[PDB]
Amino acid sequence: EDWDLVQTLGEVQLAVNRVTEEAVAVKIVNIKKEICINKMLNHENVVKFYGHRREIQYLFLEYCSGGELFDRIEPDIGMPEPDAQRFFHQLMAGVVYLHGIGITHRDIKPENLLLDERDNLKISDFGLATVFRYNNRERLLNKMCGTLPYVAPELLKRREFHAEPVDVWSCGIVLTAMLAGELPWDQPSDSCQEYSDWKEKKTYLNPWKKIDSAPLALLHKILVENPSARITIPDIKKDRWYNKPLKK
Ligand SMILES: N#Cc1cnc(Nc2cc(NCC3CCNCC3)ncn2)cn1
Ligand SMILES: N#Cc1cnc(Nc2cc(NCC3CCNCC3)ncn2)cn1
Repeated sequence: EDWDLVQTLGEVQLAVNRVTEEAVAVKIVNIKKEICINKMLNHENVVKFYGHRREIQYLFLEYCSGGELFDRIEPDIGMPEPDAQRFFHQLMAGVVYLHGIGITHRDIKPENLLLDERDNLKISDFGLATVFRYNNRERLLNKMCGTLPYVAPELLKRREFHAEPVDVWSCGIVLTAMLAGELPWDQPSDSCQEYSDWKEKKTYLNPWKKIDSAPLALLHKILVENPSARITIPDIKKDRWYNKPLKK
């Protein structure tokens, strides 16, 4: 029952059980909603929730000893393509799970993708998450949420938008970062030159130039401005690169 707070992780601290030496990440601090959503979650690519205690609120979450995805990405380089595909497969498994229970994360980015001791990816931090489907009825979102370089263009231009294509978009930005070690634009607006260049298909420029034609073809289907025309996850699962055997 007793835990030693060993060190700050980033507040979030590492706790180690006095008896078992099992480790847990303790988050100290909307929060009521974060707990409610966490209580719903159980999937191998989602950070585990062990429970909470009110004292200051404590959330007891999975300690992922492999660190954050951010740290497997070499600036301006990315990571080996087979590694990126594996992480991407795991990301999709996690997102499919969340969307299946009607939850959208709304802030997918490498800082929120942690790695366990076997480098299995875990989606982390449900502080911005919300319900988008309940009793089989979808509700459109309208709140501004996320992180600009990862946010889908419809959030900036539309009053309401579907939740699922927004998470799909951010996963595409994550994939870009894994494959090129750089983010494509400050934000997806017409005022953003890099974004305009993408819309005009200038893929001879960075970061696209660094990306092989197969994963780039997938990115062409994900980073589509019209969310209604944007590829869905069941179709990502049928993508050629997605299903390409890769070996380091
Ligand atoms: N600090 C602190 C703290 C952490 N977990 C608490 N409750 C738990 C903890 C827990 N941990 C079990 C796993 C077992 C495998 N290794 C990581 C921990 N399972 C269920 N409830 C209570 N207080
Ligand atoms: N919300 C939330 C959350 C934060 N850290 C968790 N576990 C960690 C966290 C960690 N480093 C601190 C994180 C690193 C990513 N940005 C937020 C703080 N290292 C190992 N395991 C689990 N859930």
